[PDB]
Amino acid sequence: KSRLMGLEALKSHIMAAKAVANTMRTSLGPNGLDKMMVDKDGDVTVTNDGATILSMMDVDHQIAKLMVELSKSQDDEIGDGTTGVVVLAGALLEEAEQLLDRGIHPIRIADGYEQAARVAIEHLDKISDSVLVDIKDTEPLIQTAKTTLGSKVVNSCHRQMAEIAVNAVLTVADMERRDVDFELIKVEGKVGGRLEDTKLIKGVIVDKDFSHPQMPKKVEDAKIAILTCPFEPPKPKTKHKLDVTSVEDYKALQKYEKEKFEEMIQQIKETGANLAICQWGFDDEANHLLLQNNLPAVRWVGGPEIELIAIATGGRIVPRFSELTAEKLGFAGLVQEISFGTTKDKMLVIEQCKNSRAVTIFIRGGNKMIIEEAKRSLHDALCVIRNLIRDNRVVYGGGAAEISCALAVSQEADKCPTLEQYAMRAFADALEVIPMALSENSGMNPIQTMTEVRARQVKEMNPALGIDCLHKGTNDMKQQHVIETLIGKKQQISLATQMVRMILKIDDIRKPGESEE
Amino acid sequence: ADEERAETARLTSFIGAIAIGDLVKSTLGPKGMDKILLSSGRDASLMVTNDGATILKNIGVDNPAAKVLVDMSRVQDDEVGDGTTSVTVLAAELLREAESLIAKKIHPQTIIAGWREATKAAREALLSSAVDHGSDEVKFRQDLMNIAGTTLSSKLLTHHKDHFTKLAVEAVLRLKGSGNLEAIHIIKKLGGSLADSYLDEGFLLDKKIGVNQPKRIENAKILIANTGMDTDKIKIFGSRVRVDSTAKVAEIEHAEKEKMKEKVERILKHGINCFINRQLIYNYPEQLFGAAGVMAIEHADFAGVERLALVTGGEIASTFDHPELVKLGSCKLIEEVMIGEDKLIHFSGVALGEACTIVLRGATQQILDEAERSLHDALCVLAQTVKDSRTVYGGGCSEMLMAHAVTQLANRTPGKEAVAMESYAKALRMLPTIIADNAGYDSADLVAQLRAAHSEGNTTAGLDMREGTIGDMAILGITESFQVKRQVLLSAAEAAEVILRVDNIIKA
Amino acid sequence: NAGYDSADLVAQLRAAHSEGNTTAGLDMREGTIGDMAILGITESFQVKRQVLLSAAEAAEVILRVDNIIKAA
Amino acid sequence: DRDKPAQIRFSNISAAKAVADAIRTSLGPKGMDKMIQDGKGDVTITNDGATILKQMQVLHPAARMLVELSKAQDIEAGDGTTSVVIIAGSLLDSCTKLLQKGIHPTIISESFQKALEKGIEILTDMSRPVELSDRETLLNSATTSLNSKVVSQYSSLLSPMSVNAVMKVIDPATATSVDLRDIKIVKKLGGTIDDCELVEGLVLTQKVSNSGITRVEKAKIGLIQFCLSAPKTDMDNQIVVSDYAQMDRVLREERAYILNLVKQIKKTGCNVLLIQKSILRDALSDLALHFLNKMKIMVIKDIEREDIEFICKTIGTKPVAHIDQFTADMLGSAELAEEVNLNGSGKLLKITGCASPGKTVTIVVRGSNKLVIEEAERSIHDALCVIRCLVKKRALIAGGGAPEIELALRLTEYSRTLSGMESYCVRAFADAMEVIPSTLAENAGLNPISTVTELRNRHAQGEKTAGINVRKGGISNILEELVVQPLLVSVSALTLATETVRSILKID
Repeated sequence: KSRLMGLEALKSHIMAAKAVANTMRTSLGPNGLDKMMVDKDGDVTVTNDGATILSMMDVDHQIAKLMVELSKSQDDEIGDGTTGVVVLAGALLEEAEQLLDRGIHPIRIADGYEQAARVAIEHLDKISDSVLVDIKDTEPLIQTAKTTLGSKVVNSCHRQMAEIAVNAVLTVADMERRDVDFELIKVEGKVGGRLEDTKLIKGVIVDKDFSHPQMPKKVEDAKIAILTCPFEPPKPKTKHKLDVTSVEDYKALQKYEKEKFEEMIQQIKETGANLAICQWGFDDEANHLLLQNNLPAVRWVGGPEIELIAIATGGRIVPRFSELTAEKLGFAGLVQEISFGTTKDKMLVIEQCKNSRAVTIFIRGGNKMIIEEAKRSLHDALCVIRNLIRDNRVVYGGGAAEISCALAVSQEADKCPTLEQYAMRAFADALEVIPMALSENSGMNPIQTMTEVRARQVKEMNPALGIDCLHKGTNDMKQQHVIETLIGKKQQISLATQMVRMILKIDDIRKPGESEE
Repeated sequence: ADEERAETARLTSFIGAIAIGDLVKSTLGPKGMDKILLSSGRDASLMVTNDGATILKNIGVDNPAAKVLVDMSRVQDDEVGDGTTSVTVLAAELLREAESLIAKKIHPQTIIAGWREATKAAREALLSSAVDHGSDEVKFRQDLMNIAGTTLSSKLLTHHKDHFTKLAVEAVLRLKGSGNLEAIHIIKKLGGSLADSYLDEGFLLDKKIGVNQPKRIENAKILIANTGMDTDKIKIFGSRVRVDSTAKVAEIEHAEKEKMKEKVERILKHGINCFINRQLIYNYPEQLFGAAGVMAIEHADFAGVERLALVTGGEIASTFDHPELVKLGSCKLIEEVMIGEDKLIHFSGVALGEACTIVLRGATQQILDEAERSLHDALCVLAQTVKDSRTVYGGGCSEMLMAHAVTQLANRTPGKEAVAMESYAKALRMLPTIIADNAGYDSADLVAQLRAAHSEGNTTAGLDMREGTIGDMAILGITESFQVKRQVLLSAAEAAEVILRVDNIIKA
Repeated sequence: NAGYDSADLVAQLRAAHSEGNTTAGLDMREGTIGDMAILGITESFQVKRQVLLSAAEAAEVILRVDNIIKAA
Repeated sequence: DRDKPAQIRFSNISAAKAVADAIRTSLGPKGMDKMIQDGKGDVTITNDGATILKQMQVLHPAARMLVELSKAQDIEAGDGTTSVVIIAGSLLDSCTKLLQKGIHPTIISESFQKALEKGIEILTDMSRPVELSDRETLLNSATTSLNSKVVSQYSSLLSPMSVNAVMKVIDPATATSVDLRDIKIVKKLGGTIDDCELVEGLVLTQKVSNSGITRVEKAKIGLIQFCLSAPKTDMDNQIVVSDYAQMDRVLREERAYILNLVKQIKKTGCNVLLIQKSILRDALSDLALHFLNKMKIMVIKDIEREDIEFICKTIGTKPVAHIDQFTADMLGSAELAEEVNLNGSGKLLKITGCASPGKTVTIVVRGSNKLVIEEAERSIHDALCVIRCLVKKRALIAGGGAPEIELALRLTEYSRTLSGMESYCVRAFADAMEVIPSTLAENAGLNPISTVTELRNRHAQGEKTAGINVRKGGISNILEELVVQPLLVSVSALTLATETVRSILKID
């Protein structure tokens, strides 16, 4: 194989770094123009989302490696911020060429990017120190879910989504805990609904319902019998499923399998519950018996969901039918089979007003692209919202923060006479590329457009108002309500600024060429 | 992954719908030209296609941008009807419009609202010359009739047009508040009739009577059966395998002939002379069922008695085991109607009721296929003509009016995007242009004059590009429900601005 | 020439003259759309009618010559 | 359609930047001097750009523009020569980027052209006034500004000659511009740097008078811009060639004229006759010229007409092409007119004092050889120019591009506050500055990058707590050892460059 060093590597790193910053820059923000992306499979994905673009790209290099990696630490915690962290890393790398071309060693600038990465996140700190409680922040949660639902263009009237993300974060992730819960938030949805068909389910919706509507739709508080046990074909994991191969076998199994389920569905109710959640469902034969034995219960519960309805409800674990006991049961504040407004989306909810250990946002949509349109949008909302419901620290987005940063950055950059005097100043120059590439997408000349904000910063020297991010012509950060959590913007940088510098410290690469990923 | 940057992406955005649009813009518009599908990737074939999808889907759509419209234009056709050829050309028009504005170095975003807002005010100007024709039922008749004949047009239909413009409106004038595809029962076969079709009293069914069965059934009370017998009747004992060797292989066929006989026990219990079921029986079975003396009709159609039960006032049900799980159907006759050489067992309980059977007799399926869609398309445009009885002047006259207004608008309306609105307005008059030379006529004057001419208020007077002449859109009958035209405006305007805003395409 | 957006300044001035404002025009000093008040940005009627002429003629005049025999 | 101009502009700015880059090594005294074999295949050895750029040059128009831009700084200041070449490509480094960055060429021009004035204005803040009225101070400061540079050799002697010649023709305390217009620089082969001296009247070419008195005081300064000769055939004597009596008699024609033409010269009368070179004549009759000086008029022949032009103005001897033009006004009035063959070797008519407008000075440049004469000239030319600049610019500024390292910070700082599309430009405008002293920090040897970066902060502190000190070639106060220059060479290089860079942006 081969070892490429210095300028070779220098042209190995920024090269693969430069192009993917470009696909996202015309994808950048709400005006970022979406990208249809098609697999070898005949697939089609219209993506302005970098992480989705990165999920769409298997493209090959340590950069393309780190890129698919870098955004998705921003996309879960903070959500929105996925796009800027990469494109700006390229812009930083875009600079380091000319800046090493000035004869400043890549590690001579390297600290200067991070050194001046301080002022930006430090300047972000200055923007809005506000932190609001759930019931107060819920408007800023949806006011940010104005923006953080905005980029996917599923936002207004989706204040449903915006509000269901308010409680979904609060329900499981506390405000004081500030340990991220996207794991105990259950992201859920189904095709055939509608974007405006939207709900936050507090407990667990199990997809299948009671074996009949001829038995009540409603199981009361708790009494959920947690069951791994066949009332339909078991398909056990220890042996293999086979069915009856003989004529006398359909005779006896029909007669045998009925009276046991008669006994067992009674034995469930003997052990007791108004709901038996079975990993292995009721058959249609066992359905009429759940009717005949006069018990409500769920037929099908997921193999994992038998843990879910156990944990997510806090319901005390009943492993199986043989472990059935009265004191151990799955729990509910109530149990319903809920039509969501489109009977196509129909679930049996085990709902938690007692303890929700998995809170379920249930989105709906005409199809899957539309619910995912909502969900990743709801995600980034739910993300920033959770960030904000932890600490409501916000910042006016669209770069007017960075336009205010870059000036203060490059100034405070010059203060250290060390060669990063200049190098940190060039760092600030990169802070201006995202609203730039946004102003491109906005239909505006970013050059003049930023200088409007520059002038506005010359006016303000912090973002309050700003330029367009959505394309309107009312140029505001505050009144347009272009606002991001103050956290993730700093996290964008922290993710954006070092990877460059980290790639700066690693130019020594054994490769025949870039494509090794 | 293959990264497609904007240079070819916008270009590929343009080529996809244009390269198919040119094919359908022949078919679409008035008729000076069509698509003759010359078919070989799959075969040796020669085909004549006015259908967009038959042009679209048969040919390779593999362009990711062509994927959009071939997917999106079909739905528009699958929704309101005749949207394949429409959403394709009209966005392909915009692709040309974008291309210049692209080549003019203009933000696609700047082009978005420029078209997208222009889409509205055109749909608004579309709503202007949209003229409600619901006045009387005779108006609503001839509205639907003009509209039914509107979608059927620019397509090859032999005897279809004049009969369904009766039927489609007949299906409308019975349901009153919608049209009936739930009622019209399309029955296709080889009758030797060219396109010739008719409203079928009751519903005919295709079987040869023979063996011992007398062919005609009189005073027939049908016993509705949702479950018949295939060959062996299915129940507890219904299956056996005795085969230990090659003799039994020939001897197992003989064992199941017994199972045909026990089927008689079930039907002889019900007692009704006429037993009509879903599942067919064969001629050697006909020996056992016909010698039983009761008349057991095989393959009696669900939608057929669904016709009856609606019109006869009775109940067609599901899950038939014993006679009363479905309310007994009442027909006047179970008869054999002989059409040419055909022998068709024909159930007549009612005539031309609010559920009709429609017998489509043709020697070719493709025409019967494209006849169904244009019928499937018209009734939808007729069912929305039940809702919106505005029939907006078609044949490009709508394009003109919208092109004139939006141009007038772009003049004042933006300070910049007057680029795209007129560009939008330009794409409007496009569809008119391609077909006038197809009559030999000069579109330029037309789109210049007759637009401004009828956008100065001749709006009824409009484009006959079959004759290449200026004629009245209402009197020529060239016009259609305000929805479908706006509906074919909705997707195509949306279809273009998607790949327009697409500046990169990943390819795995 | 002033390096400003024409489709902007034109379609603005279009909208301006679509509102019939000829007292507002492209003011090419700063290169915005602005008043024609006779700021100095206004021209004598002599020039345009003259300048509007020969090219609106010659271009057509050039369109008449089609067969062009060059004996060189 | 404007593609090619950008391409041309590229091709312009490229070969523009190109030729300006090669000097950025030879920039400065530590700038390395290039022995250059030329199209003549022969070595040529110089440091300053102008000579280098002229002595080997091909033709690129932008390059042709820069050798002028080079010459400009020369013909403008006679000073800061090497500097203007370095700033152009430095600016173009910003421009080409900004052009790539997309900043419209008209913008960048008026961007940097506006930003120009801001730079030299902060330079006026950097500017340190020295006394233009005090000859001593000028003798002190300019020589020190020359001691900021290479040559004190004859200068520290010839600055007493330079500052005086200037001071003598200095009317104002401001001392204004003072081109060398009133300073006549003439050499004399023999003599010394000490025999180099200022003289108060115009030394005339040799003294060419045949019978003309070696000295005539209170000299009417005659000028002969017309021939002394009767018509020619084969000599001043007009010779028709067959037999020798005709050419003997046509003498009576020829002889009388050249006598009378001379008699006419002494009619109005002249004490001195300015006579330019006889090849700056068609020819001059010795026959006349004999009897000319034989009527006892002292004369100088063989003098340059541009001397005469210098003499027509500075002593106000009005041009005489004709005997009507023999008049006491057109015949200049000299206080004293003599010849000195002595005080060194060579002969020259010394006008010492005269009737003169604008004072007047001649310096007769002498030495042990021509070289001692030559560098003496090169010792004054700087002094001659640096004074007339330093007096042209009321204040003084320290050199080494440190004011730019100051100013590059200063404008970029305000270029923020400026904002506008040009903020990016006006920063990059100022950013162009520090590259030049960087190149010197490279040309003297140092880190051009490390230092000048730090100096921008050094120049953020005391604005000079450090600078680029050429003998140190490093971070130093340039006021501790003065590296100092008149304001002009700073302004000059700047004001030229932008304009030269400006039109190119506007050049297609």
